[PDB]
Amino acid sequence: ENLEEEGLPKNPDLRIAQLRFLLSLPEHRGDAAVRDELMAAVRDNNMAPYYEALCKSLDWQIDVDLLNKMKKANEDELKRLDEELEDAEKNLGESEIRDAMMAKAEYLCRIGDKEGALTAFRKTYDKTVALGHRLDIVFYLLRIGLFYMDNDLITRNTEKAKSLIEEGGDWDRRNRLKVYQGLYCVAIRDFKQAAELFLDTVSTFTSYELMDYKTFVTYTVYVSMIALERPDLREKVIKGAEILEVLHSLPAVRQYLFSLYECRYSVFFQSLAVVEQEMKKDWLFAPHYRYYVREMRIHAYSQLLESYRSLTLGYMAEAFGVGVEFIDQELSRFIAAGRLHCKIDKVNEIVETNRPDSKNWQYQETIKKGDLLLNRVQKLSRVINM
Amino acid sequence: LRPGRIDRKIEFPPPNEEARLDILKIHSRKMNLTRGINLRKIAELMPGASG
Amino acid sequence: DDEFEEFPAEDWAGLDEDEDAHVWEDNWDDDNVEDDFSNQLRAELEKHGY
Amino acid sequence: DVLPPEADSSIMMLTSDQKPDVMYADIGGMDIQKQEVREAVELPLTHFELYKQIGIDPPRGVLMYGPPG
Amino acid sequence: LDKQIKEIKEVIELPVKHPELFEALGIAQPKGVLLYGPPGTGKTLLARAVAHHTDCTFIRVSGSELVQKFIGEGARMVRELFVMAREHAPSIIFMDEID
Ligand SMILES: Nc1ncnc2c1ncn2[C@@H]1O[C@H](COP(=O)(O)OP(=O)(O)O)[C@@H](O)[C@H]1O
Ligand SMILES: [Mg+2]
Repeated sequence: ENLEEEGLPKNPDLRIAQLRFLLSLPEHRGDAAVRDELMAAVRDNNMAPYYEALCKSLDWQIDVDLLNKMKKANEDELKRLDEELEDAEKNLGESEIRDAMMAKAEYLCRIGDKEGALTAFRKTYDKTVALGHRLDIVFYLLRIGLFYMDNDLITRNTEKAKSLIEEGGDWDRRNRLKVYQGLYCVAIRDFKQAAELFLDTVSTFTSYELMDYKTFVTYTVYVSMIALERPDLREKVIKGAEILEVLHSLPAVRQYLFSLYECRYSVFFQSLAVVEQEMKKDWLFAPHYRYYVREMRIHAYSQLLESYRSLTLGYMAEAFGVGVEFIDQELSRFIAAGRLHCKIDKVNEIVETNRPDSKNWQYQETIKKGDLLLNRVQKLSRVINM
Repeated sequence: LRPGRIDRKIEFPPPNEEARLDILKIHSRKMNLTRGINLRKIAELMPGASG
Repeated sequence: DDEFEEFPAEDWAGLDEDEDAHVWEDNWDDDNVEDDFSNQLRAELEKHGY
Repeated sequence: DVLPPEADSSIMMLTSDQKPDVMYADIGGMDIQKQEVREAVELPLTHFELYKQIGIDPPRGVLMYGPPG
Repeated sequence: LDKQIKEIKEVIELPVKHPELFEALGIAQPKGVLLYGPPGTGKTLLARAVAHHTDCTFIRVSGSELVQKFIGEGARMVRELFVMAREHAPSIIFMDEID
């Protein structure tokens, strides 16, 4: 019952970023329900700097009375914290001075003053003696980084957090960082790392400030189906007791997960379309909703063709509940992309599977990934000379 | 014990139910804990124990 | 430095609001113009009379 | 010159012939002592990664004390 | 030990960080603290924590003859450690009674 109380402070509220993202979408720009919830969070926390940015990017009408009322609260609260900081630095002790800035940094983060919060947190970090208190400040910066998707902030603070967890063996903080790392891995299309980090914390999840547990398991299932092999999926996801318990309350996610494993391809495609729309409205998965569904379709096509030497176009169409032409266009597109190891005999409508060696696939990446390395070396020498 | 020798005497009573929970929370952070551990019950199960 | 003012610098007129600001292994397949898979599947479920 | 680390040691390790013939079964009625020694000496040697995953700091040393015999 | 942290702060932190508070108050700065309680209650934990937070050197005086070579070759009286304490001022000299 005390699950949400265990999580880290909800500063910045990642729901606000999700609410802001929905308004960025043309479909949900005019949704009053989302607008009311975002405005309710803004009004409650007196997020004056966020109000200016919200109205500037979205081209809204600034309520002068509301903004002035909130700005006065921000000035009064900042003055109160400054007086507390002045009081602590002259009479009280260093721990009380540290708490004074932490409140000031927390308030600036709460009201959306990202630039002020980063400076204030850096000042607080400089004279914070306790190691865990330092690590919480890093987790604050990580949450700020995720709020604005500041890749430099997330990557820099992730390295700092990893170092802090090494010095003090805080396994509790280590589990939280994996959730933070996995969320960033989702945001940067690193589903292979996201699945590994999410599955390690599926039984140690306490990061309620980022997401609810059902949503975490929902994402954990999603990234697992695209990044795990069939044997790994069965041991970790299908037979995972922690995930299976949560899936009892999420019939759609369980239907999506088990349809591919149980080879119910017509069911899976219907569930994949549902996952698409959920992923389109998610601020984390939105840039990769096209990629994930395309990859998931490749997985389903490959899985059906993996165990059979040849399958007719009609059988593939019947299994997926689609037409023959749709399978033709999809298979041809993916085979040409080099993702499906099969070839189509359109005259007889037969798809014949191939077995290309891993050596060919390893050779191309060395050519590909090596070439990316060479340009950096080539370009770095260019910077060196002049 | 003569006044003026020791300027302040600070007592450290054995942790009560709430203080034991705080100590339990501090040291359990160094372990791989499954979610949902009811440390409050564990604190109740240790009457008259030290840190 | 000898900047290339000779070549007509076409006006930027770009979106300085962090249009992409991402670092992935991005490929051309994400940029193919097509409706969402939900629309594609929904446009085929009734094509079979279902 | 820098001599190999295993070199320059007046104390040698136990060879195969110097291994004592006393088995665990030869010892009777020290299950608590065997478990504590096993959990602190021979299990950390083979299961160091399991200790780190759980969060236990393996004990560097073990002091065995008691009445003689 | 929130109450204990506050009590030891006004006695070990305030005299070091703000000696002017006691001069204005007209009282001598505290110099001796006694932490008493059952074993394992955190007396050494708090005393070490204060020395770590006020940047005061923490010296544990157990009376061990193993550390006597570091204190001094004389070793006749325990006040010989004050030479090392003055060099590392502010310093907290801690003794724990095993009893
Ligand atoms: N109130 C407490 N909170 C957290 N840890 C404690 C507390 N009391 C004792 N401990 C733990 O007990 C260990 C030893 O306690 P110690 O302070 O040496 O006992 P004593 O106060 O009798 O000297 C420390 O490593 C510390 O982590
Ligand atoms: Mg003790």
